[PDB]
Amino acid sequence: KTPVTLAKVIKVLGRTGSRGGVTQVRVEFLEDTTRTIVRNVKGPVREGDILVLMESEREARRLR
Amino acid sequence: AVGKNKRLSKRVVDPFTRKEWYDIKAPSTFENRNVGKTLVNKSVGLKNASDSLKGRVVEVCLADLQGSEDHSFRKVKLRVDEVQGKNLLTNFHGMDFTTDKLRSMVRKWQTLIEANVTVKTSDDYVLRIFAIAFTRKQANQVKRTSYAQSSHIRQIRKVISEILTREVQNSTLAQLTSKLIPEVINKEIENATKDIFPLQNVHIRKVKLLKQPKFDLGSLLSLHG
Amino acid sequence: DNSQVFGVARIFASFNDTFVHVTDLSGRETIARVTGGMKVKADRDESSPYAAMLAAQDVAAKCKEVGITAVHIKIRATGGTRSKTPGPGGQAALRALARSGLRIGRIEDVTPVPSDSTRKKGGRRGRRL
Amino acid sequence: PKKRASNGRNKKGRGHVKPVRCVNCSRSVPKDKAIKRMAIRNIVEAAAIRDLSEASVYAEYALPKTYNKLHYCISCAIHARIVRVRSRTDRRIRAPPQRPRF
Amino acid sequence: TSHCRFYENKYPEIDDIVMVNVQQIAEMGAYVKLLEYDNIEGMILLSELSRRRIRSIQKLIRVGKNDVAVVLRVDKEKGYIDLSKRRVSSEDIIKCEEKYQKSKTVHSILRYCAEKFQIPLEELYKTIAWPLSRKFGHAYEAFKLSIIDETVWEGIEPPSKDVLDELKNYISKRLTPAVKIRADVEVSCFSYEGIDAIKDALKSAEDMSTEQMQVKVKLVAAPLYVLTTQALDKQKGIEQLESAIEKITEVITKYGGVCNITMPPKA
RNA sequence: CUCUAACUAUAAAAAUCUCUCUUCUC
Ligand SMILES: [Mg+2]
Ligand SMILES: [Mg+2]
Ligand SMILES: [Mg+2]
Ligand SMILES: [Mg+2]
Ligand SMILES: [Zn+2]
Repeated sequence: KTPVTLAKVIKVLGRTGSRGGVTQVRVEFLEDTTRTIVRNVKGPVREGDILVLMESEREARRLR
Repeated sequence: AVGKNKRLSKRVVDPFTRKEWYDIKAPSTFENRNVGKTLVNKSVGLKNASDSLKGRVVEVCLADLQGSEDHSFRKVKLRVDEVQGKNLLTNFHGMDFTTDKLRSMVRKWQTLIEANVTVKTSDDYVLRIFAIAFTRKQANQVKRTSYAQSSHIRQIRKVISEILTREVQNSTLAQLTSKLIPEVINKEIENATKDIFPLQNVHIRKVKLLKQPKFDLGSLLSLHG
Repeated sequence: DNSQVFGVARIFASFNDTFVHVTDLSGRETIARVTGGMKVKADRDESSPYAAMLAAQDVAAKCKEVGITAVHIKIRATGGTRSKTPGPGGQAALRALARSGLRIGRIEDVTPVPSDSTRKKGGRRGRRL
Repeated sequence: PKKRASNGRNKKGRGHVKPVRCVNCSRSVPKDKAIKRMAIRNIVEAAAIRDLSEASVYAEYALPKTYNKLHYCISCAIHARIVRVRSRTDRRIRAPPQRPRF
Repeated sequence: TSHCRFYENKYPEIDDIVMVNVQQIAEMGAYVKLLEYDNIEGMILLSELSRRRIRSIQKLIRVGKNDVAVVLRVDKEKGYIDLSKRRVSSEDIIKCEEKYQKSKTVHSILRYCAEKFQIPLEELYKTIAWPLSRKFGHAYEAFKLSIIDETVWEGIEPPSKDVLDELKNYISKRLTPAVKIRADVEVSCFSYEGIDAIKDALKSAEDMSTEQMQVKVKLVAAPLYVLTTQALDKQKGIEQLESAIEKITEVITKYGGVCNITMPPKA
């Protein structure tokens, strides 16, 4: 199937990664806005973007 | 991970077509006597399933048998001994605590006292019972430790041992379990040692079982329904 | 009870290749054993949360096909003389098991803890790294 | 010279204690020079509390915790970030690091 | 032209061991032509390249040469393959080389046929390849049988009689292989007269030299007499030499001398 | 002048180095 979902960031949890070029945010789904994940982004983001995720069970883990 | 050096030293089917469900029936000493279901291979004339069920030990939370949640941290093992057809009957096999509660009460700055006793009940059933108690900080103890001297610990162990011997030798595990559910033995043990030491969290954990006389048919059918 | 057919999830999460192994109440009957290394390529991301996620999805699908709708979690670490701390994957395995429709009842930790027995592997000075 | 008047052991009147093994590297180290950390946590993190609560029978389950006392070695304790090097005037203090949260 | 994969499907299967010719490398991984199957590229990930730690990409990749490979995931809508090279066992590479060699021999033979007949290789495979693989399981084994037994081409429709005739010409010219069954007999005779007995045993052994299997007694030293046979079926020469052993023992025992066996008939 | 709560969690490899050292008084 094609379970492409969207998620609007509500807050950005700093920038992580050994490179220092990836960031970590807290995304909340367009549906069921009380259900949120923490996810890693590779690019410039701010409060308001809408990420596209092919997963929903995944949660971000700090990259070292 | 397909990697397999095939160091082997299709005739495939679905094993679930040749299987079915039996029902677990709890002793009448518990309220919610409908425990659950068990998956079993289909009956065969050469190898009857009814032989295969007997000896099974199901492990169920005590609160799942009485509805309440005061018995949340206990756990009871039932033994499958007699199968009535599409429904089987289970006798008591053992009792235990949940590790979560046990680690929750085993805390620092207090001495845990363990009493261990192997006895014979009113019938020929032979049991082993473990009791665990913890010294209690008094409601006025400005001293922050709550340790107990070795003499107090030995006296407490003696009292708990004699109480357990009394309360096992005077009843059967039918009555003994009907007594374990309202944990009146815990209260009796705590009260009998009120003068020696406070003894918070007097509990009876891991009621074991070591022997069974022959089969005990009549009481087994009498214990159900 | 509304006839929630129960099983025990019985997750086993070592520091490598977590296990998800659902059984009936008795435990003598084993169904849907699919593990963490069952579904990953790197031979070492078996302990990774994604491996446990995939294994949990597979067992959920299998047991839902079976008829069991609710499961009992029995988290086990590697136990014994080893670290006996829960593996990284088993947590995600439990989360994915709770995700896929299955109902959850009586989470327990059943790790085997010893009475300081059977001297630990490694020598007196232990693993030097 | 004496870096520690307590010698780090914290024995002072025993001569010998029974050693314990490290949880990471399995170092046979005396039980008092075996810096101990009592990890008490939830069996399900705050990341999955909502998911478990929504998808669990027995409404308002107690959600039991997990308890483990970790017996680290000292090399791992320095390396696995459990314990940190301190100023020689800060080594005096033995109180835990000021109540992580109130 | 070179196309038309040997096996059942142009796209690959699941977990099928594959057989790669690397073309170039990008940053992500290696896109590699697949020679076991028809032409479709596979992606070998960098993290899944080398058994050892990755240190020299070009030392191991060897752009322009062939190697072993294993398929992990497949795409059955447009065509994509995920491949690994780290997870190849020590023994599987041997069966990989033999499968490569036989499939490549078949490919070369049928490409020769197609180039001579100027018909696309796919059509010639339609008339020859997979009905043969259905009959025998391997086109090369069936080719060897057609070298021996010509009933292989029975029940199949070729595009023209010339195709089968020239295929037979090529297979007889190139796929020509007889195993030397050699045995050693020690004549420990000490009797009065053995040269006459040796000659009689010679005649008895050599008279049974059949039209297709000629058994000859070669002489090298006094005790060691070599027995040589060209076994085409490899299951008849041993009986021929056993009969020769019976004959020589019968000749030798009655005269007075003795004979001993040193090397029985073996391939 | 009145209180006992929150929590995690990485260990790839890295050997060696030759000169030559020079005052402080109003
Ligand atoms: Mg080190
Ligand atoms: Mg020093
Ligand atoms: Mg210390
Ligand atoms: Mg002294
Ligand atoms: Zn250590």
